[PDB]
Amino acid sequence: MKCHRCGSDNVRKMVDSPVGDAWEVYVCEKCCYSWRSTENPVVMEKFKLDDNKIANMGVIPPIPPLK
Amino acid sequence: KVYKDLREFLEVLEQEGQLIRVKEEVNPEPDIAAAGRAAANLGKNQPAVFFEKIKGYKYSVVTNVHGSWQNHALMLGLDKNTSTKDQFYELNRRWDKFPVPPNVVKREAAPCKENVIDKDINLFEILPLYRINEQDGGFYISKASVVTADPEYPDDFNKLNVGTYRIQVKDRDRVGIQALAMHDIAVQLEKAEAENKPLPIAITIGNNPLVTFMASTPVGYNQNEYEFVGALQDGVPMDIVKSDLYDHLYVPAGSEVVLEGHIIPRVRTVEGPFGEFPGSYSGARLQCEVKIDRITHRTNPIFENLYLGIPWTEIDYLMALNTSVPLYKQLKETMPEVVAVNAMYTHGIGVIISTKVRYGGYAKGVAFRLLSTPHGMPYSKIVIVVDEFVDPFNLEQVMWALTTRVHPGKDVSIIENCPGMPLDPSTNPPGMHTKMIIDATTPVPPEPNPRETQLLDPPDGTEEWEEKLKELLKNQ
Amino acid sequence: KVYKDLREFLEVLEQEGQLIRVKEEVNPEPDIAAAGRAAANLGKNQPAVFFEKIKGYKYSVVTNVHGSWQNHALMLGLDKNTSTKDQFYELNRRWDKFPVPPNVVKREAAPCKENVIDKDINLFEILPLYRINEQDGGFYISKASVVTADFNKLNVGTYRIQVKDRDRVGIQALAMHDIAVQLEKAEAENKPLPIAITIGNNPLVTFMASTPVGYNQNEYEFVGALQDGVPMDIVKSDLYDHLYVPAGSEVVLEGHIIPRVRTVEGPFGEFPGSYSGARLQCEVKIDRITHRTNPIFENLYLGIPWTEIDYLMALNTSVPLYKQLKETMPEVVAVNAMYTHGIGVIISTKVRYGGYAKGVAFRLLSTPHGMPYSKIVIVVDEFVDPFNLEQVMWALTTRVHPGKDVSIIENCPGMPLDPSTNPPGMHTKMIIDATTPVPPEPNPRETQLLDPPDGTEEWEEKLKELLKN
Amino acid sequence: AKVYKDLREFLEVLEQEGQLIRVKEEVNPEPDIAAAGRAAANLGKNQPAVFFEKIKGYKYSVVTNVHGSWQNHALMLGLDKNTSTKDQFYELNRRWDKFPVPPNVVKREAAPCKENVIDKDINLFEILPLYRINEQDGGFYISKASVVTAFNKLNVGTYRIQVKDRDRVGIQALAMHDIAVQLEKAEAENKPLPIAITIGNNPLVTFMASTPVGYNQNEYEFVGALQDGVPMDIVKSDLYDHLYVPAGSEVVLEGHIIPRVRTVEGPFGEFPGSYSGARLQCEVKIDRITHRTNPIFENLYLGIPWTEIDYLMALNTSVPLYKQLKETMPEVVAVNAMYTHGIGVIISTKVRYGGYAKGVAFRLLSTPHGMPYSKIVIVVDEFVDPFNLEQVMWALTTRVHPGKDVSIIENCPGMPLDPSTNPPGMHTKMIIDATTPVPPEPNPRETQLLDPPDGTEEWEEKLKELLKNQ
Ligand SMILES: [Rb+]
Ligand SMILES: [Rb+]
Ligand SMILES: [Rb+]
Ligand SMILES: [Rb+]
Ligand SMILES: [Rb+]
Ligand SMILES: [Rb+]
Ligand SMILES: [Zn+2]
Repeated sequence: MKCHRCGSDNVRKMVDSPVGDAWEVYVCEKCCYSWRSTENPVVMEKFKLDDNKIANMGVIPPIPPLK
Repeated sequence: KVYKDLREFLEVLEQEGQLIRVKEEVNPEPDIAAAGRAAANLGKNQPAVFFEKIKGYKYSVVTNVHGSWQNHALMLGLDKNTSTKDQFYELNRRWDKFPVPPNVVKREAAPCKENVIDKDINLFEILPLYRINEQDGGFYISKASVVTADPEYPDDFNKLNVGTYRIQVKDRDRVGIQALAMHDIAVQLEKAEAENKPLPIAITIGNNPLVTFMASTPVGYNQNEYEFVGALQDGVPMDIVKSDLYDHLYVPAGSEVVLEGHIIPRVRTVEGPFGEFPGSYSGARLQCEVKIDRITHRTNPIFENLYLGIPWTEIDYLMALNTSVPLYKQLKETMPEVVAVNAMYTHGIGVIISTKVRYGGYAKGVAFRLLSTPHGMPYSKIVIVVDEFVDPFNLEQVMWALTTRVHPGKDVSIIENCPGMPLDPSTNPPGMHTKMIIDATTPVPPEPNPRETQLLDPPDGTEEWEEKLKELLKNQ
Repeated sequence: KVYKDLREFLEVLEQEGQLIRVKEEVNPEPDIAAAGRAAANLGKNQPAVFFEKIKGYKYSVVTNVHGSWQNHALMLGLDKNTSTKDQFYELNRRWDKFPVPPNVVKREAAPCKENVIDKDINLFEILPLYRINEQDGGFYISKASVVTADFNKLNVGTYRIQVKDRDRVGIQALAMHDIAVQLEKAEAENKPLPIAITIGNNPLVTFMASTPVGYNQNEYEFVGALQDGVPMDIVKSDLYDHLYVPAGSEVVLEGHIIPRVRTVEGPFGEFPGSYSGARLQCEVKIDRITHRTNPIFENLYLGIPWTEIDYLMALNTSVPLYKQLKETMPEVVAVNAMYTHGIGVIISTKVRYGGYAKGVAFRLLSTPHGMPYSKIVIVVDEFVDPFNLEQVMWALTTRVHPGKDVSIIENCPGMPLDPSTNPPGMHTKMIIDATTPVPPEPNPRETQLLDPPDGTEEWEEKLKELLKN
Repeated sequence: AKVYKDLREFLEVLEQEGQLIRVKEEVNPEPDIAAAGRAAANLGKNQPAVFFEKIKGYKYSVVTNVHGSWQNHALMLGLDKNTSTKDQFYELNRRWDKFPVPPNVVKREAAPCKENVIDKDINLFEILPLYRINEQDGGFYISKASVVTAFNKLNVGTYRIQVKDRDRVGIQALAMHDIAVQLEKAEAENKPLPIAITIGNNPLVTFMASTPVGYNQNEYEFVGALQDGVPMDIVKSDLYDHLYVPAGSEVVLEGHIIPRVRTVEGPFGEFPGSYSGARLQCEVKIDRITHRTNPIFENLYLGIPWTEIDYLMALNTSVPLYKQLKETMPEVVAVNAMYTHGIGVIISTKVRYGGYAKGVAFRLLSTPHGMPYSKIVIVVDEFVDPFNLEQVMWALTTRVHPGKDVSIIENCPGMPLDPSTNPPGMHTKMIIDATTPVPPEPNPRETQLLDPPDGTEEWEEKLKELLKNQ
């Protein structure tokens, strides 16, 4: 069950439905995309990510050096 | 009247006919967001929408709380049909009231301290979380009031700050946040992440509508955050209570949910995309995450969340008059002829100023002043100036003034290479503006008038007949 | 839902809370005009105001009958909270319906023929006349449907009617166009010119009388088109066999233009919001009054816009412009030409190719009405409701690069009623392209708009039904 | 009113009216035939057709510049050769909507184009004296053919044809918008798409093929309308029952677009005056050639305007624009949209009220063609002949105050074939109001024009008759 945004298999279940067995929420460990088992999300090509886009993503704000 | 929390405001809304109860159970997506969009689409008298049952969840959701001028009027304790101009004058009258220091309340007497979660923190067992827009990166908390301060100096709330920032749920006990968008936390965060220390914040959900109002206000007021809320309550202090884990952080006593946590140092993860007030999606960026160390909430809390999309939605009402009142005060300091400023359109990119024209051409001078204020300089792209008797919030009145007092050959000025804002997607070059000034005012000497007309001044007794017809209208 | 007369519309207005009854005796001035202005100043959901008692008068007055989008919606038989855009689509849908010939009813079947005043004619014993604006030259009948005329030559328009005497009124004869040749011949031969002045009407009759151009049907046939195929009842005038009036009009004034008489008429307010001048205008003698029992003087207040008169000129200006543009540009979605008889126009359209938004504006600026009238033309995208000015202002602030999206064209046709024109009667047009660029126009930064969530349309109906209960 | 049944009857009239030159001595294919076409166009006025009796290494003859003057254009319409361009415009507008004039289908035996048939060893060079039109052309080109493709859905247009083999040619498939629907299905099924390429035609046939929009009739009916009610003769093609060709065509090449075949075609000149780019385009296999005895290759030179191609696009672009303007604007007198497929337009109109001329230009700039094509729009008064560029210059120099009569509107639709567009494909429109002010526009100094002396029209007729008798 791949992540709809970046296509990674590195997906884990975030939570179960607090009431009943209605749904679950999954989350991608690579790009942090999350979705419920209810919805069938189609991610627009403009909003899809690959390792290239993630590695070249803008880091806001820059992490200062230690010490 | 004054509201101690959101529930008091919600019942006032329902009593005035500004709240709908969706009795049946709904799905998280796309029901709640589509209802928020639907309520926004009603145009006028748009109510808040209250969901009692959401599938898989145990608690409630309310949306479009601020999403109409009726709800906005009731927020300030006014009659719900109060015109936007009159709401603007009431906000301007209350803006500078001081002092009204907040009332600090014992921990037990604070309703936000009723239930405590300190282990196995799961936001989903508290908040019915859902996807606001189709292409959002995750489920978002979109109407939180986020509290920061300085640890060493409590500053007696001189350094404590409250603003609204979008909160992306990353896990059961983790959320994303836009750290650079949190001014007053920049150097506090650089120091924290340089020596690898957490930075504590408090995230309050479900508040007194004036608290969300001040939180949606970033500049323009000189009082302390909670003191400004008191100033907007016509001089009635609000109740605050110390956070459980952090001494320097104070939350409102009546919040439905309080999320106490800290920014995790040296951590950047993909946040977004999410909607922004220009009606489009932000980009996905590597932003900061917050660990949630404790949750304190009222019994059966209500997830007060906001839908935003193509304007107008609720977000526009959170930025309408709190943008316009500061600009009006800056213009008025040097131009007492200014009657009102309507800067409600895309965070003041569109501005309509009503003014008395001192002498010929004075209306463009008023625009020059706006285009030289801290906010109007880079933001304000389209500036319309109308006469003193024209309500600049009545766009039908502004249209009339445009069609009868604007000679586009001379009343319209196009000025290139001025400061701009990148969030205006039509800027070319990006971040630069070509300004447009429109002088929809009647010529006064020494400007020649091509055809002087006598306007149809309202008949005597008009104001009294307004109050008369109004009292007859509520008695139907 | 259709209405036989004004009374059927008024009772529907009261059912929807869109009518206020003033049960107490008021003074003719300034009370009635101030209530018309106050009703307009309520901004939204503005009601009609009905005065049961006016000092010195026998009968009643109603004002602001058309003075809100709620009232406009009920006039079309729609739910009162129907948006303006949907009212525009409803009007456009009915506009061309043909044939709906009117029903000529016998005289004793027409309620307007209930009472007859053939001698000692006194307008004041029928209409509670008053001064509308303080600088008016006299008391005015401001919402009358005036009939002139075979049936193809019959015309109905609304014209201001200044009361000059108990049986004499002023009229702007040149403002009536189908009478110019007939009037020159009548005054050259020193003959009267018969006209019929109707007061208190089916709201769609007044709407058609407020429409001077844009329809191909006959006057009363067009009313049948506005009623979604329901014919309206008409009846022959008492004195003039070629003049037909609505059967259920509250008051019918049968008279004639007095030949070769010019007297001081005005001043009086006009829709741009200012006083017109006093001119030597034609007078009309009233030869017969024909009225229902307990007649209702339906009159209009006008002043600084918006007032009721803006509603009588809003969508009936916009629909013909939309049809003219739609014939060659099917991408056009809606035309909002409601501002000062269409001097300000907002067009929503799909953009076929780069720059197409200005081509749409060029089309409007070359229509018979848009060419001299339309000075400010804003073009917005297909998803923007051009009747929602908040949405239009959003489009302005995010889709207008004033360095290229704003075009200023000098020495174009204008209208003298625009007081800012210099030279008078000439326009400098302003086109504003508040649309999103499409190829091959380069985009400085293309964004993805927050498309509304699935199920939004169904949730609008559900929320409305929930507010009903 | 002369109606022509083929190219020969028209070439005869041209020669009789002094509008055709015979080159009796042998010429080289290049650069003689092209240079002669360019030289004929360069003559400026009364430019004639040029007929080459002998070309080196070829058996048959070539004619060029057939449509290349207003005299030749007038004789095409059956009018006296010195009929003014304005009057030729008014005649086309009169005949444009004539309906119905259904074509007359003749039997194969009676169609001169069926005189000789070649089905095996097809060699285009044994029929057409093929030559290079311009120095950088990709090869030798058929530049004036009428291509028939398919009765209401039969279409005739002109498309450039690059000769690739003795029996193979290249064609601009996407330029034939009407074949795309069947073309995609054909290529996906590997199916030939039959076409017919006719060369050397009655001049009104080529005019209709050079007209891609603006008439409601079907192709051959429209020719009949342009012939004032005389039907034109057509004949069924030899191999394809649904394709009909003119009965009098000099040569008919029946064949098919080859599916799934894309080869480099071009460069070739285009009417803006420059070479096109060399693209991979569709190829056509010629399956049968039917031609008259002693066929005459009617080809066309194109270069820096004006050349013959400008006359094939001049008045058939103007007439539809005139009709669209006239519907709502009866004051419009004539539309001259002859310059670079209507990128430059001159309109003469009566000015109904102050500023009306700019409204007329707005209407043109919102027509389906004028909106993306027309960049420079000049409006003149009703008494100014918009086709007489001297009179237009007079209106410009005496009625244009550039501070107010000249409007420049950015970010409007444009066409990429205008190379000066920046951004490419977008236009900055220019409206020039060369009309006299009428109220309520103020006139800085009103003048009394020198209206023509009474009898001028009668004296025009008298002087022309007097000249002929000399
Ligand atoms: Rb704040
Ligand atoms: Rb002005
Ligand atoms: Rb009418
Ligand atoms: Rb634009
Ligand atoms: Rb054609
Ligand atoms: Rb001019
Ligand atoms: Zn992912």
